[PDB]
Amino acid sequence: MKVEIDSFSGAKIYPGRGTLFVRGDSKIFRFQNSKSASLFKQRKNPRRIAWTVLFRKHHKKGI
Amino acid sequence: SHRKYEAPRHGHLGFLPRKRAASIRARVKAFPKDDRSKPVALTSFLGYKAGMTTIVRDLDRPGSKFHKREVVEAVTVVDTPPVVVVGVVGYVETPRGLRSLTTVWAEHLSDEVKRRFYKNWYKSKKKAFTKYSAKYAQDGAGIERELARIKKYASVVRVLVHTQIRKTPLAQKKAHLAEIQLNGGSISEKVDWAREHFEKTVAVDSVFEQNEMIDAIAVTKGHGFEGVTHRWGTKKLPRKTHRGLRKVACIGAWHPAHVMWSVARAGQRGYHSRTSINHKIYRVGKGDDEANGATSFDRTKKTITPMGGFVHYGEIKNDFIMVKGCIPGNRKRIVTLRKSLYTNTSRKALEEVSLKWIDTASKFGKGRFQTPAEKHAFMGTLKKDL
Amino acid sequence: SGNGAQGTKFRISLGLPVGAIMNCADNSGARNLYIIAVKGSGSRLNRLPAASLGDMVMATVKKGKPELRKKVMPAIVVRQAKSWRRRDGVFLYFEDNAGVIANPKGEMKGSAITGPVGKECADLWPRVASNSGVVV
RNA sequence: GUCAAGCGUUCAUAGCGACAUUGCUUUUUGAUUCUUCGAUGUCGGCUCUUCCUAUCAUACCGAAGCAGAAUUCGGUAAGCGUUGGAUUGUUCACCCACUAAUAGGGAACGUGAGCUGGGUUUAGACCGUCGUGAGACAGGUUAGUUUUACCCUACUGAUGAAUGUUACCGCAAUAGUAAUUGAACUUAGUACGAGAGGAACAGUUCAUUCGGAUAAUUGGUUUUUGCGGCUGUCUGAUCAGGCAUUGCCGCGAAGCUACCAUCCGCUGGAUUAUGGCUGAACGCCUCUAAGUCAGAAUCCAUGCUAGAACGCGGUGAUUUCU
RNA sequence: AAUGGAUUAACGAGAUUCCCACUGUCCCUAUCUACUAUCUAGCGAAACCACAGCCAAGGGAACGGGCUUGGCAGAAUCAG
RNA sequence: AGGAAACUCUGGUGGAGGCUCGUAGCGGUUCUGACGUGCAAAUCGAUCGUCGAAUUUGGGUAUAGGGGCGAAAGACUAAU
Repeated sequence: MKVEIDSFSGAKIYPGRGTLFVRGDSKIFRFQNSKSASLFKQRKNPRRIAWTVLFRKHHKKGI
Repeated sequence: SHRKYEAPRHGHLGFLPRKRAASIRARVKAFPKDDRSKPVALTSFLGYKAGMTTIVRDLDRPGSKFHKREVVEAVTVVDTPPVVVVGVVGYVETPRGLRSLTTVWAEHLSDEVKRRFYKNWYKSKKKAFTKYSAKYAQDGAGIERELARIKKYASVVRVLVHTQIRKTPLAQKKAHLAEIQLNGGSISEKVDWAREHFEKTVAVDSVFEQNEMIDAIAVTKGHGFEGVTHRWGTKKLPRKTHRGLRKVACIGAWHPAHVMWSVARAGQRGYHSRTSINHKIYRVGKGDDEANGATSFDRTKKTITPMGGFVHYGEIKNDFIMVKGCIPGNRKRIVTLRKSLYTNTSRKALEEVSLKWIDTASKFGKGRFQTPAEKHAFMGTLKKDL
Repeated sequence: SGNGAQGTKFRISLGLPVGAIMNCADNSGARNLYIIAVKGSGSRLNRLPAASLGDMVMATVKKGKPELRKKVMPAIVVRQAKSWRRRDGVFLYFEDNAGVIANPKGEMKGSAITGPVGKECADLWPRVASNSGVVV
């Protein structure tokens, strides 16, 4: 087996836990949770969301 | 006049009456078929339903598409501390059925089981089985002959056992007590086996083994007085309807001028005895051991109890069971396990099972981490972590 | 499927009932597909037959070419938009639901496919695999 | 159903079966007017159960103008199932499509203190025809109040006196009962068939329908009024908060819940029809007469559900200065 | 064919058909909230009532709670 | 402003209509909702019609039973 990375939060997705999405352009996204999923459908930016790994690494926290 | 468009009986009538059980501990109606060629051993067990979780393994049915591929499966977990054998009774057979002629207990008893004899224990002399111990306190004064009576008679024997509700994390202190049939060897052997096992633990490593199909017998969760619509699966009547739509519209014809039993009706849902079968065991595991949650592939030392515990149960520090799928019964509840009655091979009951990974994540939410080590690793330190 | 069931199928959560209009993905001239029936469908009272991924169906064209329009035709689903569950527990869903015209045996009357499809359909209907760009 | 002129290449009976004839049913429609006019709520649909079989499909079988496939006839069989839609008030009909198959009927033409009120069936109104006219028309159209259960019974669930008391473990009378059908691969492009075409049993994986549980996962729900935010206004401003019939939004655990999710859904005997074994009557022969074998979705048990509250058993402890 | 005929823009809580959107009308139901029902304290009606209240078949005013023959029959009761 | 002229157009003002949206108000379509031994011998809710008038209304005043009144339903004429 393997573990993966939420498009939004960038989190380990242990098997089965979480949702998957396949846009018409064949981009396969994965979501650990409906929180991330709903934000994605809202077309939010994780780099702006604070608790996200992208914001974390863009503001240079936990270096 | 006839039914214009056909459709089947809503619900199942073998499972009637849909009424509250006689107990919080489902009766075991039937045990397997006794045979003598095997050794004396139990044919049932008792534990407490703890909860569910989810695992991973490699299927093997030669002809599927997930043959030799991974899957993920919902399992159910039971906490099965070893049951204390105390006593046995003897059943002689009549044209009026099996019938107990003797119940032999043991000398010494635990507060939990004689509490189960009592109701108001906190104000009690605790006077129970004292004169039984005084029938004991000698060599065999009035016990040896009961045993030999059971030998001379009693085609069937059932061993009395009780649980360790104090080993559980529960808050009851009132042990559960029950009988199990023995389906091995001869009758003298059964009784002397039990005599050896008076006041003695018995465990799941002895009663069961992996890849065994069993029956789960328990009482299904109570849902109160309920309408016909959830209780039977009847069509919700339409929007425009005076005086209720969560109903059955016609409940019978003019003639017979009575309500037929088969018609649906509101009333008790749940707290029902149920006996589900063909539940493959996937893992026995040990309280007196760590790494219960760790397969040969993971090898990350971790028990089965997730972060923050089982919801409404706690920990699994006793011997435990992981079985495929669901079972009748809710969390914190008793459960009566049972060997099968029939040598189902089917290339489904013989599918040998070896595991890969076991979700030990928090069910009190949407848990991302199986371990706080992993948690701190992913997160870094924290304000509280000085 | 039946006829063109190159093997079997595992159940898929059902989200395309009769009355559903779903996109057409192929190069056959169509724009939409009005589902009206399902093969291998169950027969229960006041239950709508529901299609799935891989389920061959009978459909109509409410929008498209006047050679295709006003006649039924077999069609096959490749996209669902309803979260179903594979044996690895992955809950997955597209954003749209679409299909492709076919013959009863399963060969696409159209020569190509425009977008992603489902691996189940790709494994069950080989001509779709032939005309597939991307699979999942 | 009887009979059988004829059809069926030839041949009455594989299958049909005119002319003639004997019966059955009450699901039509008449006929009658026994009950009912100090009122039995009146079509259909929806819902929901149950029953019959004159069996559409499924199980096992027999016959064929049955090579195979497909089909037709017939038997035990009502166990199990018999759809979604278009138009119509519709019953009915006709079409579309799936289907294993889309069989017919009964229960006060089941069912209105269960719905609805399209239709019919008051009063308003329009047309046509009839009528001098008021007015008439199972002729057409439109609009038109659908009441009460708190009683008894039945039903579902739920308690419960009395058995010397109380607690625990059990038995199991009786009643109920459930699992259903299809596809795909393989057998095998084999058998069979001149060719055309084209099987089957076993085996495997899957699904349909129904059921019984469960809530790890996903989804839903959210008064956790838990976190954050938003508008208006009030609290001098801030901080923090009230009101806005739960103010609104996003997230949202727990719990409940979903063929929208998951898991499970037993094997032995006696039998029918049918085919048979030995076997006479009838010195042969014959499945039958005595005896006897296998045999089905049947029947009964296994199993499962409740446990007789007036069915029973085993066991423990049984009150003192009362 | 002013017992008015044929059209007719605009208007219509008018009758009717179709398309777009929308949707728990529906597939197929689920969940939540307040008020009830529920239990309590207190208050406290009514309709209705031959007598009362278990089934089957029979016959009978041709569809019985009672009669006949059978089946059965175990205090008092709560919610629905 | 244009145009040969005939005369045509443009921007503004202005504030008409048995116009329109829509509150109060007068009403009463639909829900064939609630209630239907009611709060009520005709109401409650939401949705709706209309809202400067052929408007709504108080008070006085006239018309009385085979008579009256009626933008006409055999409607109203003190729950008739």
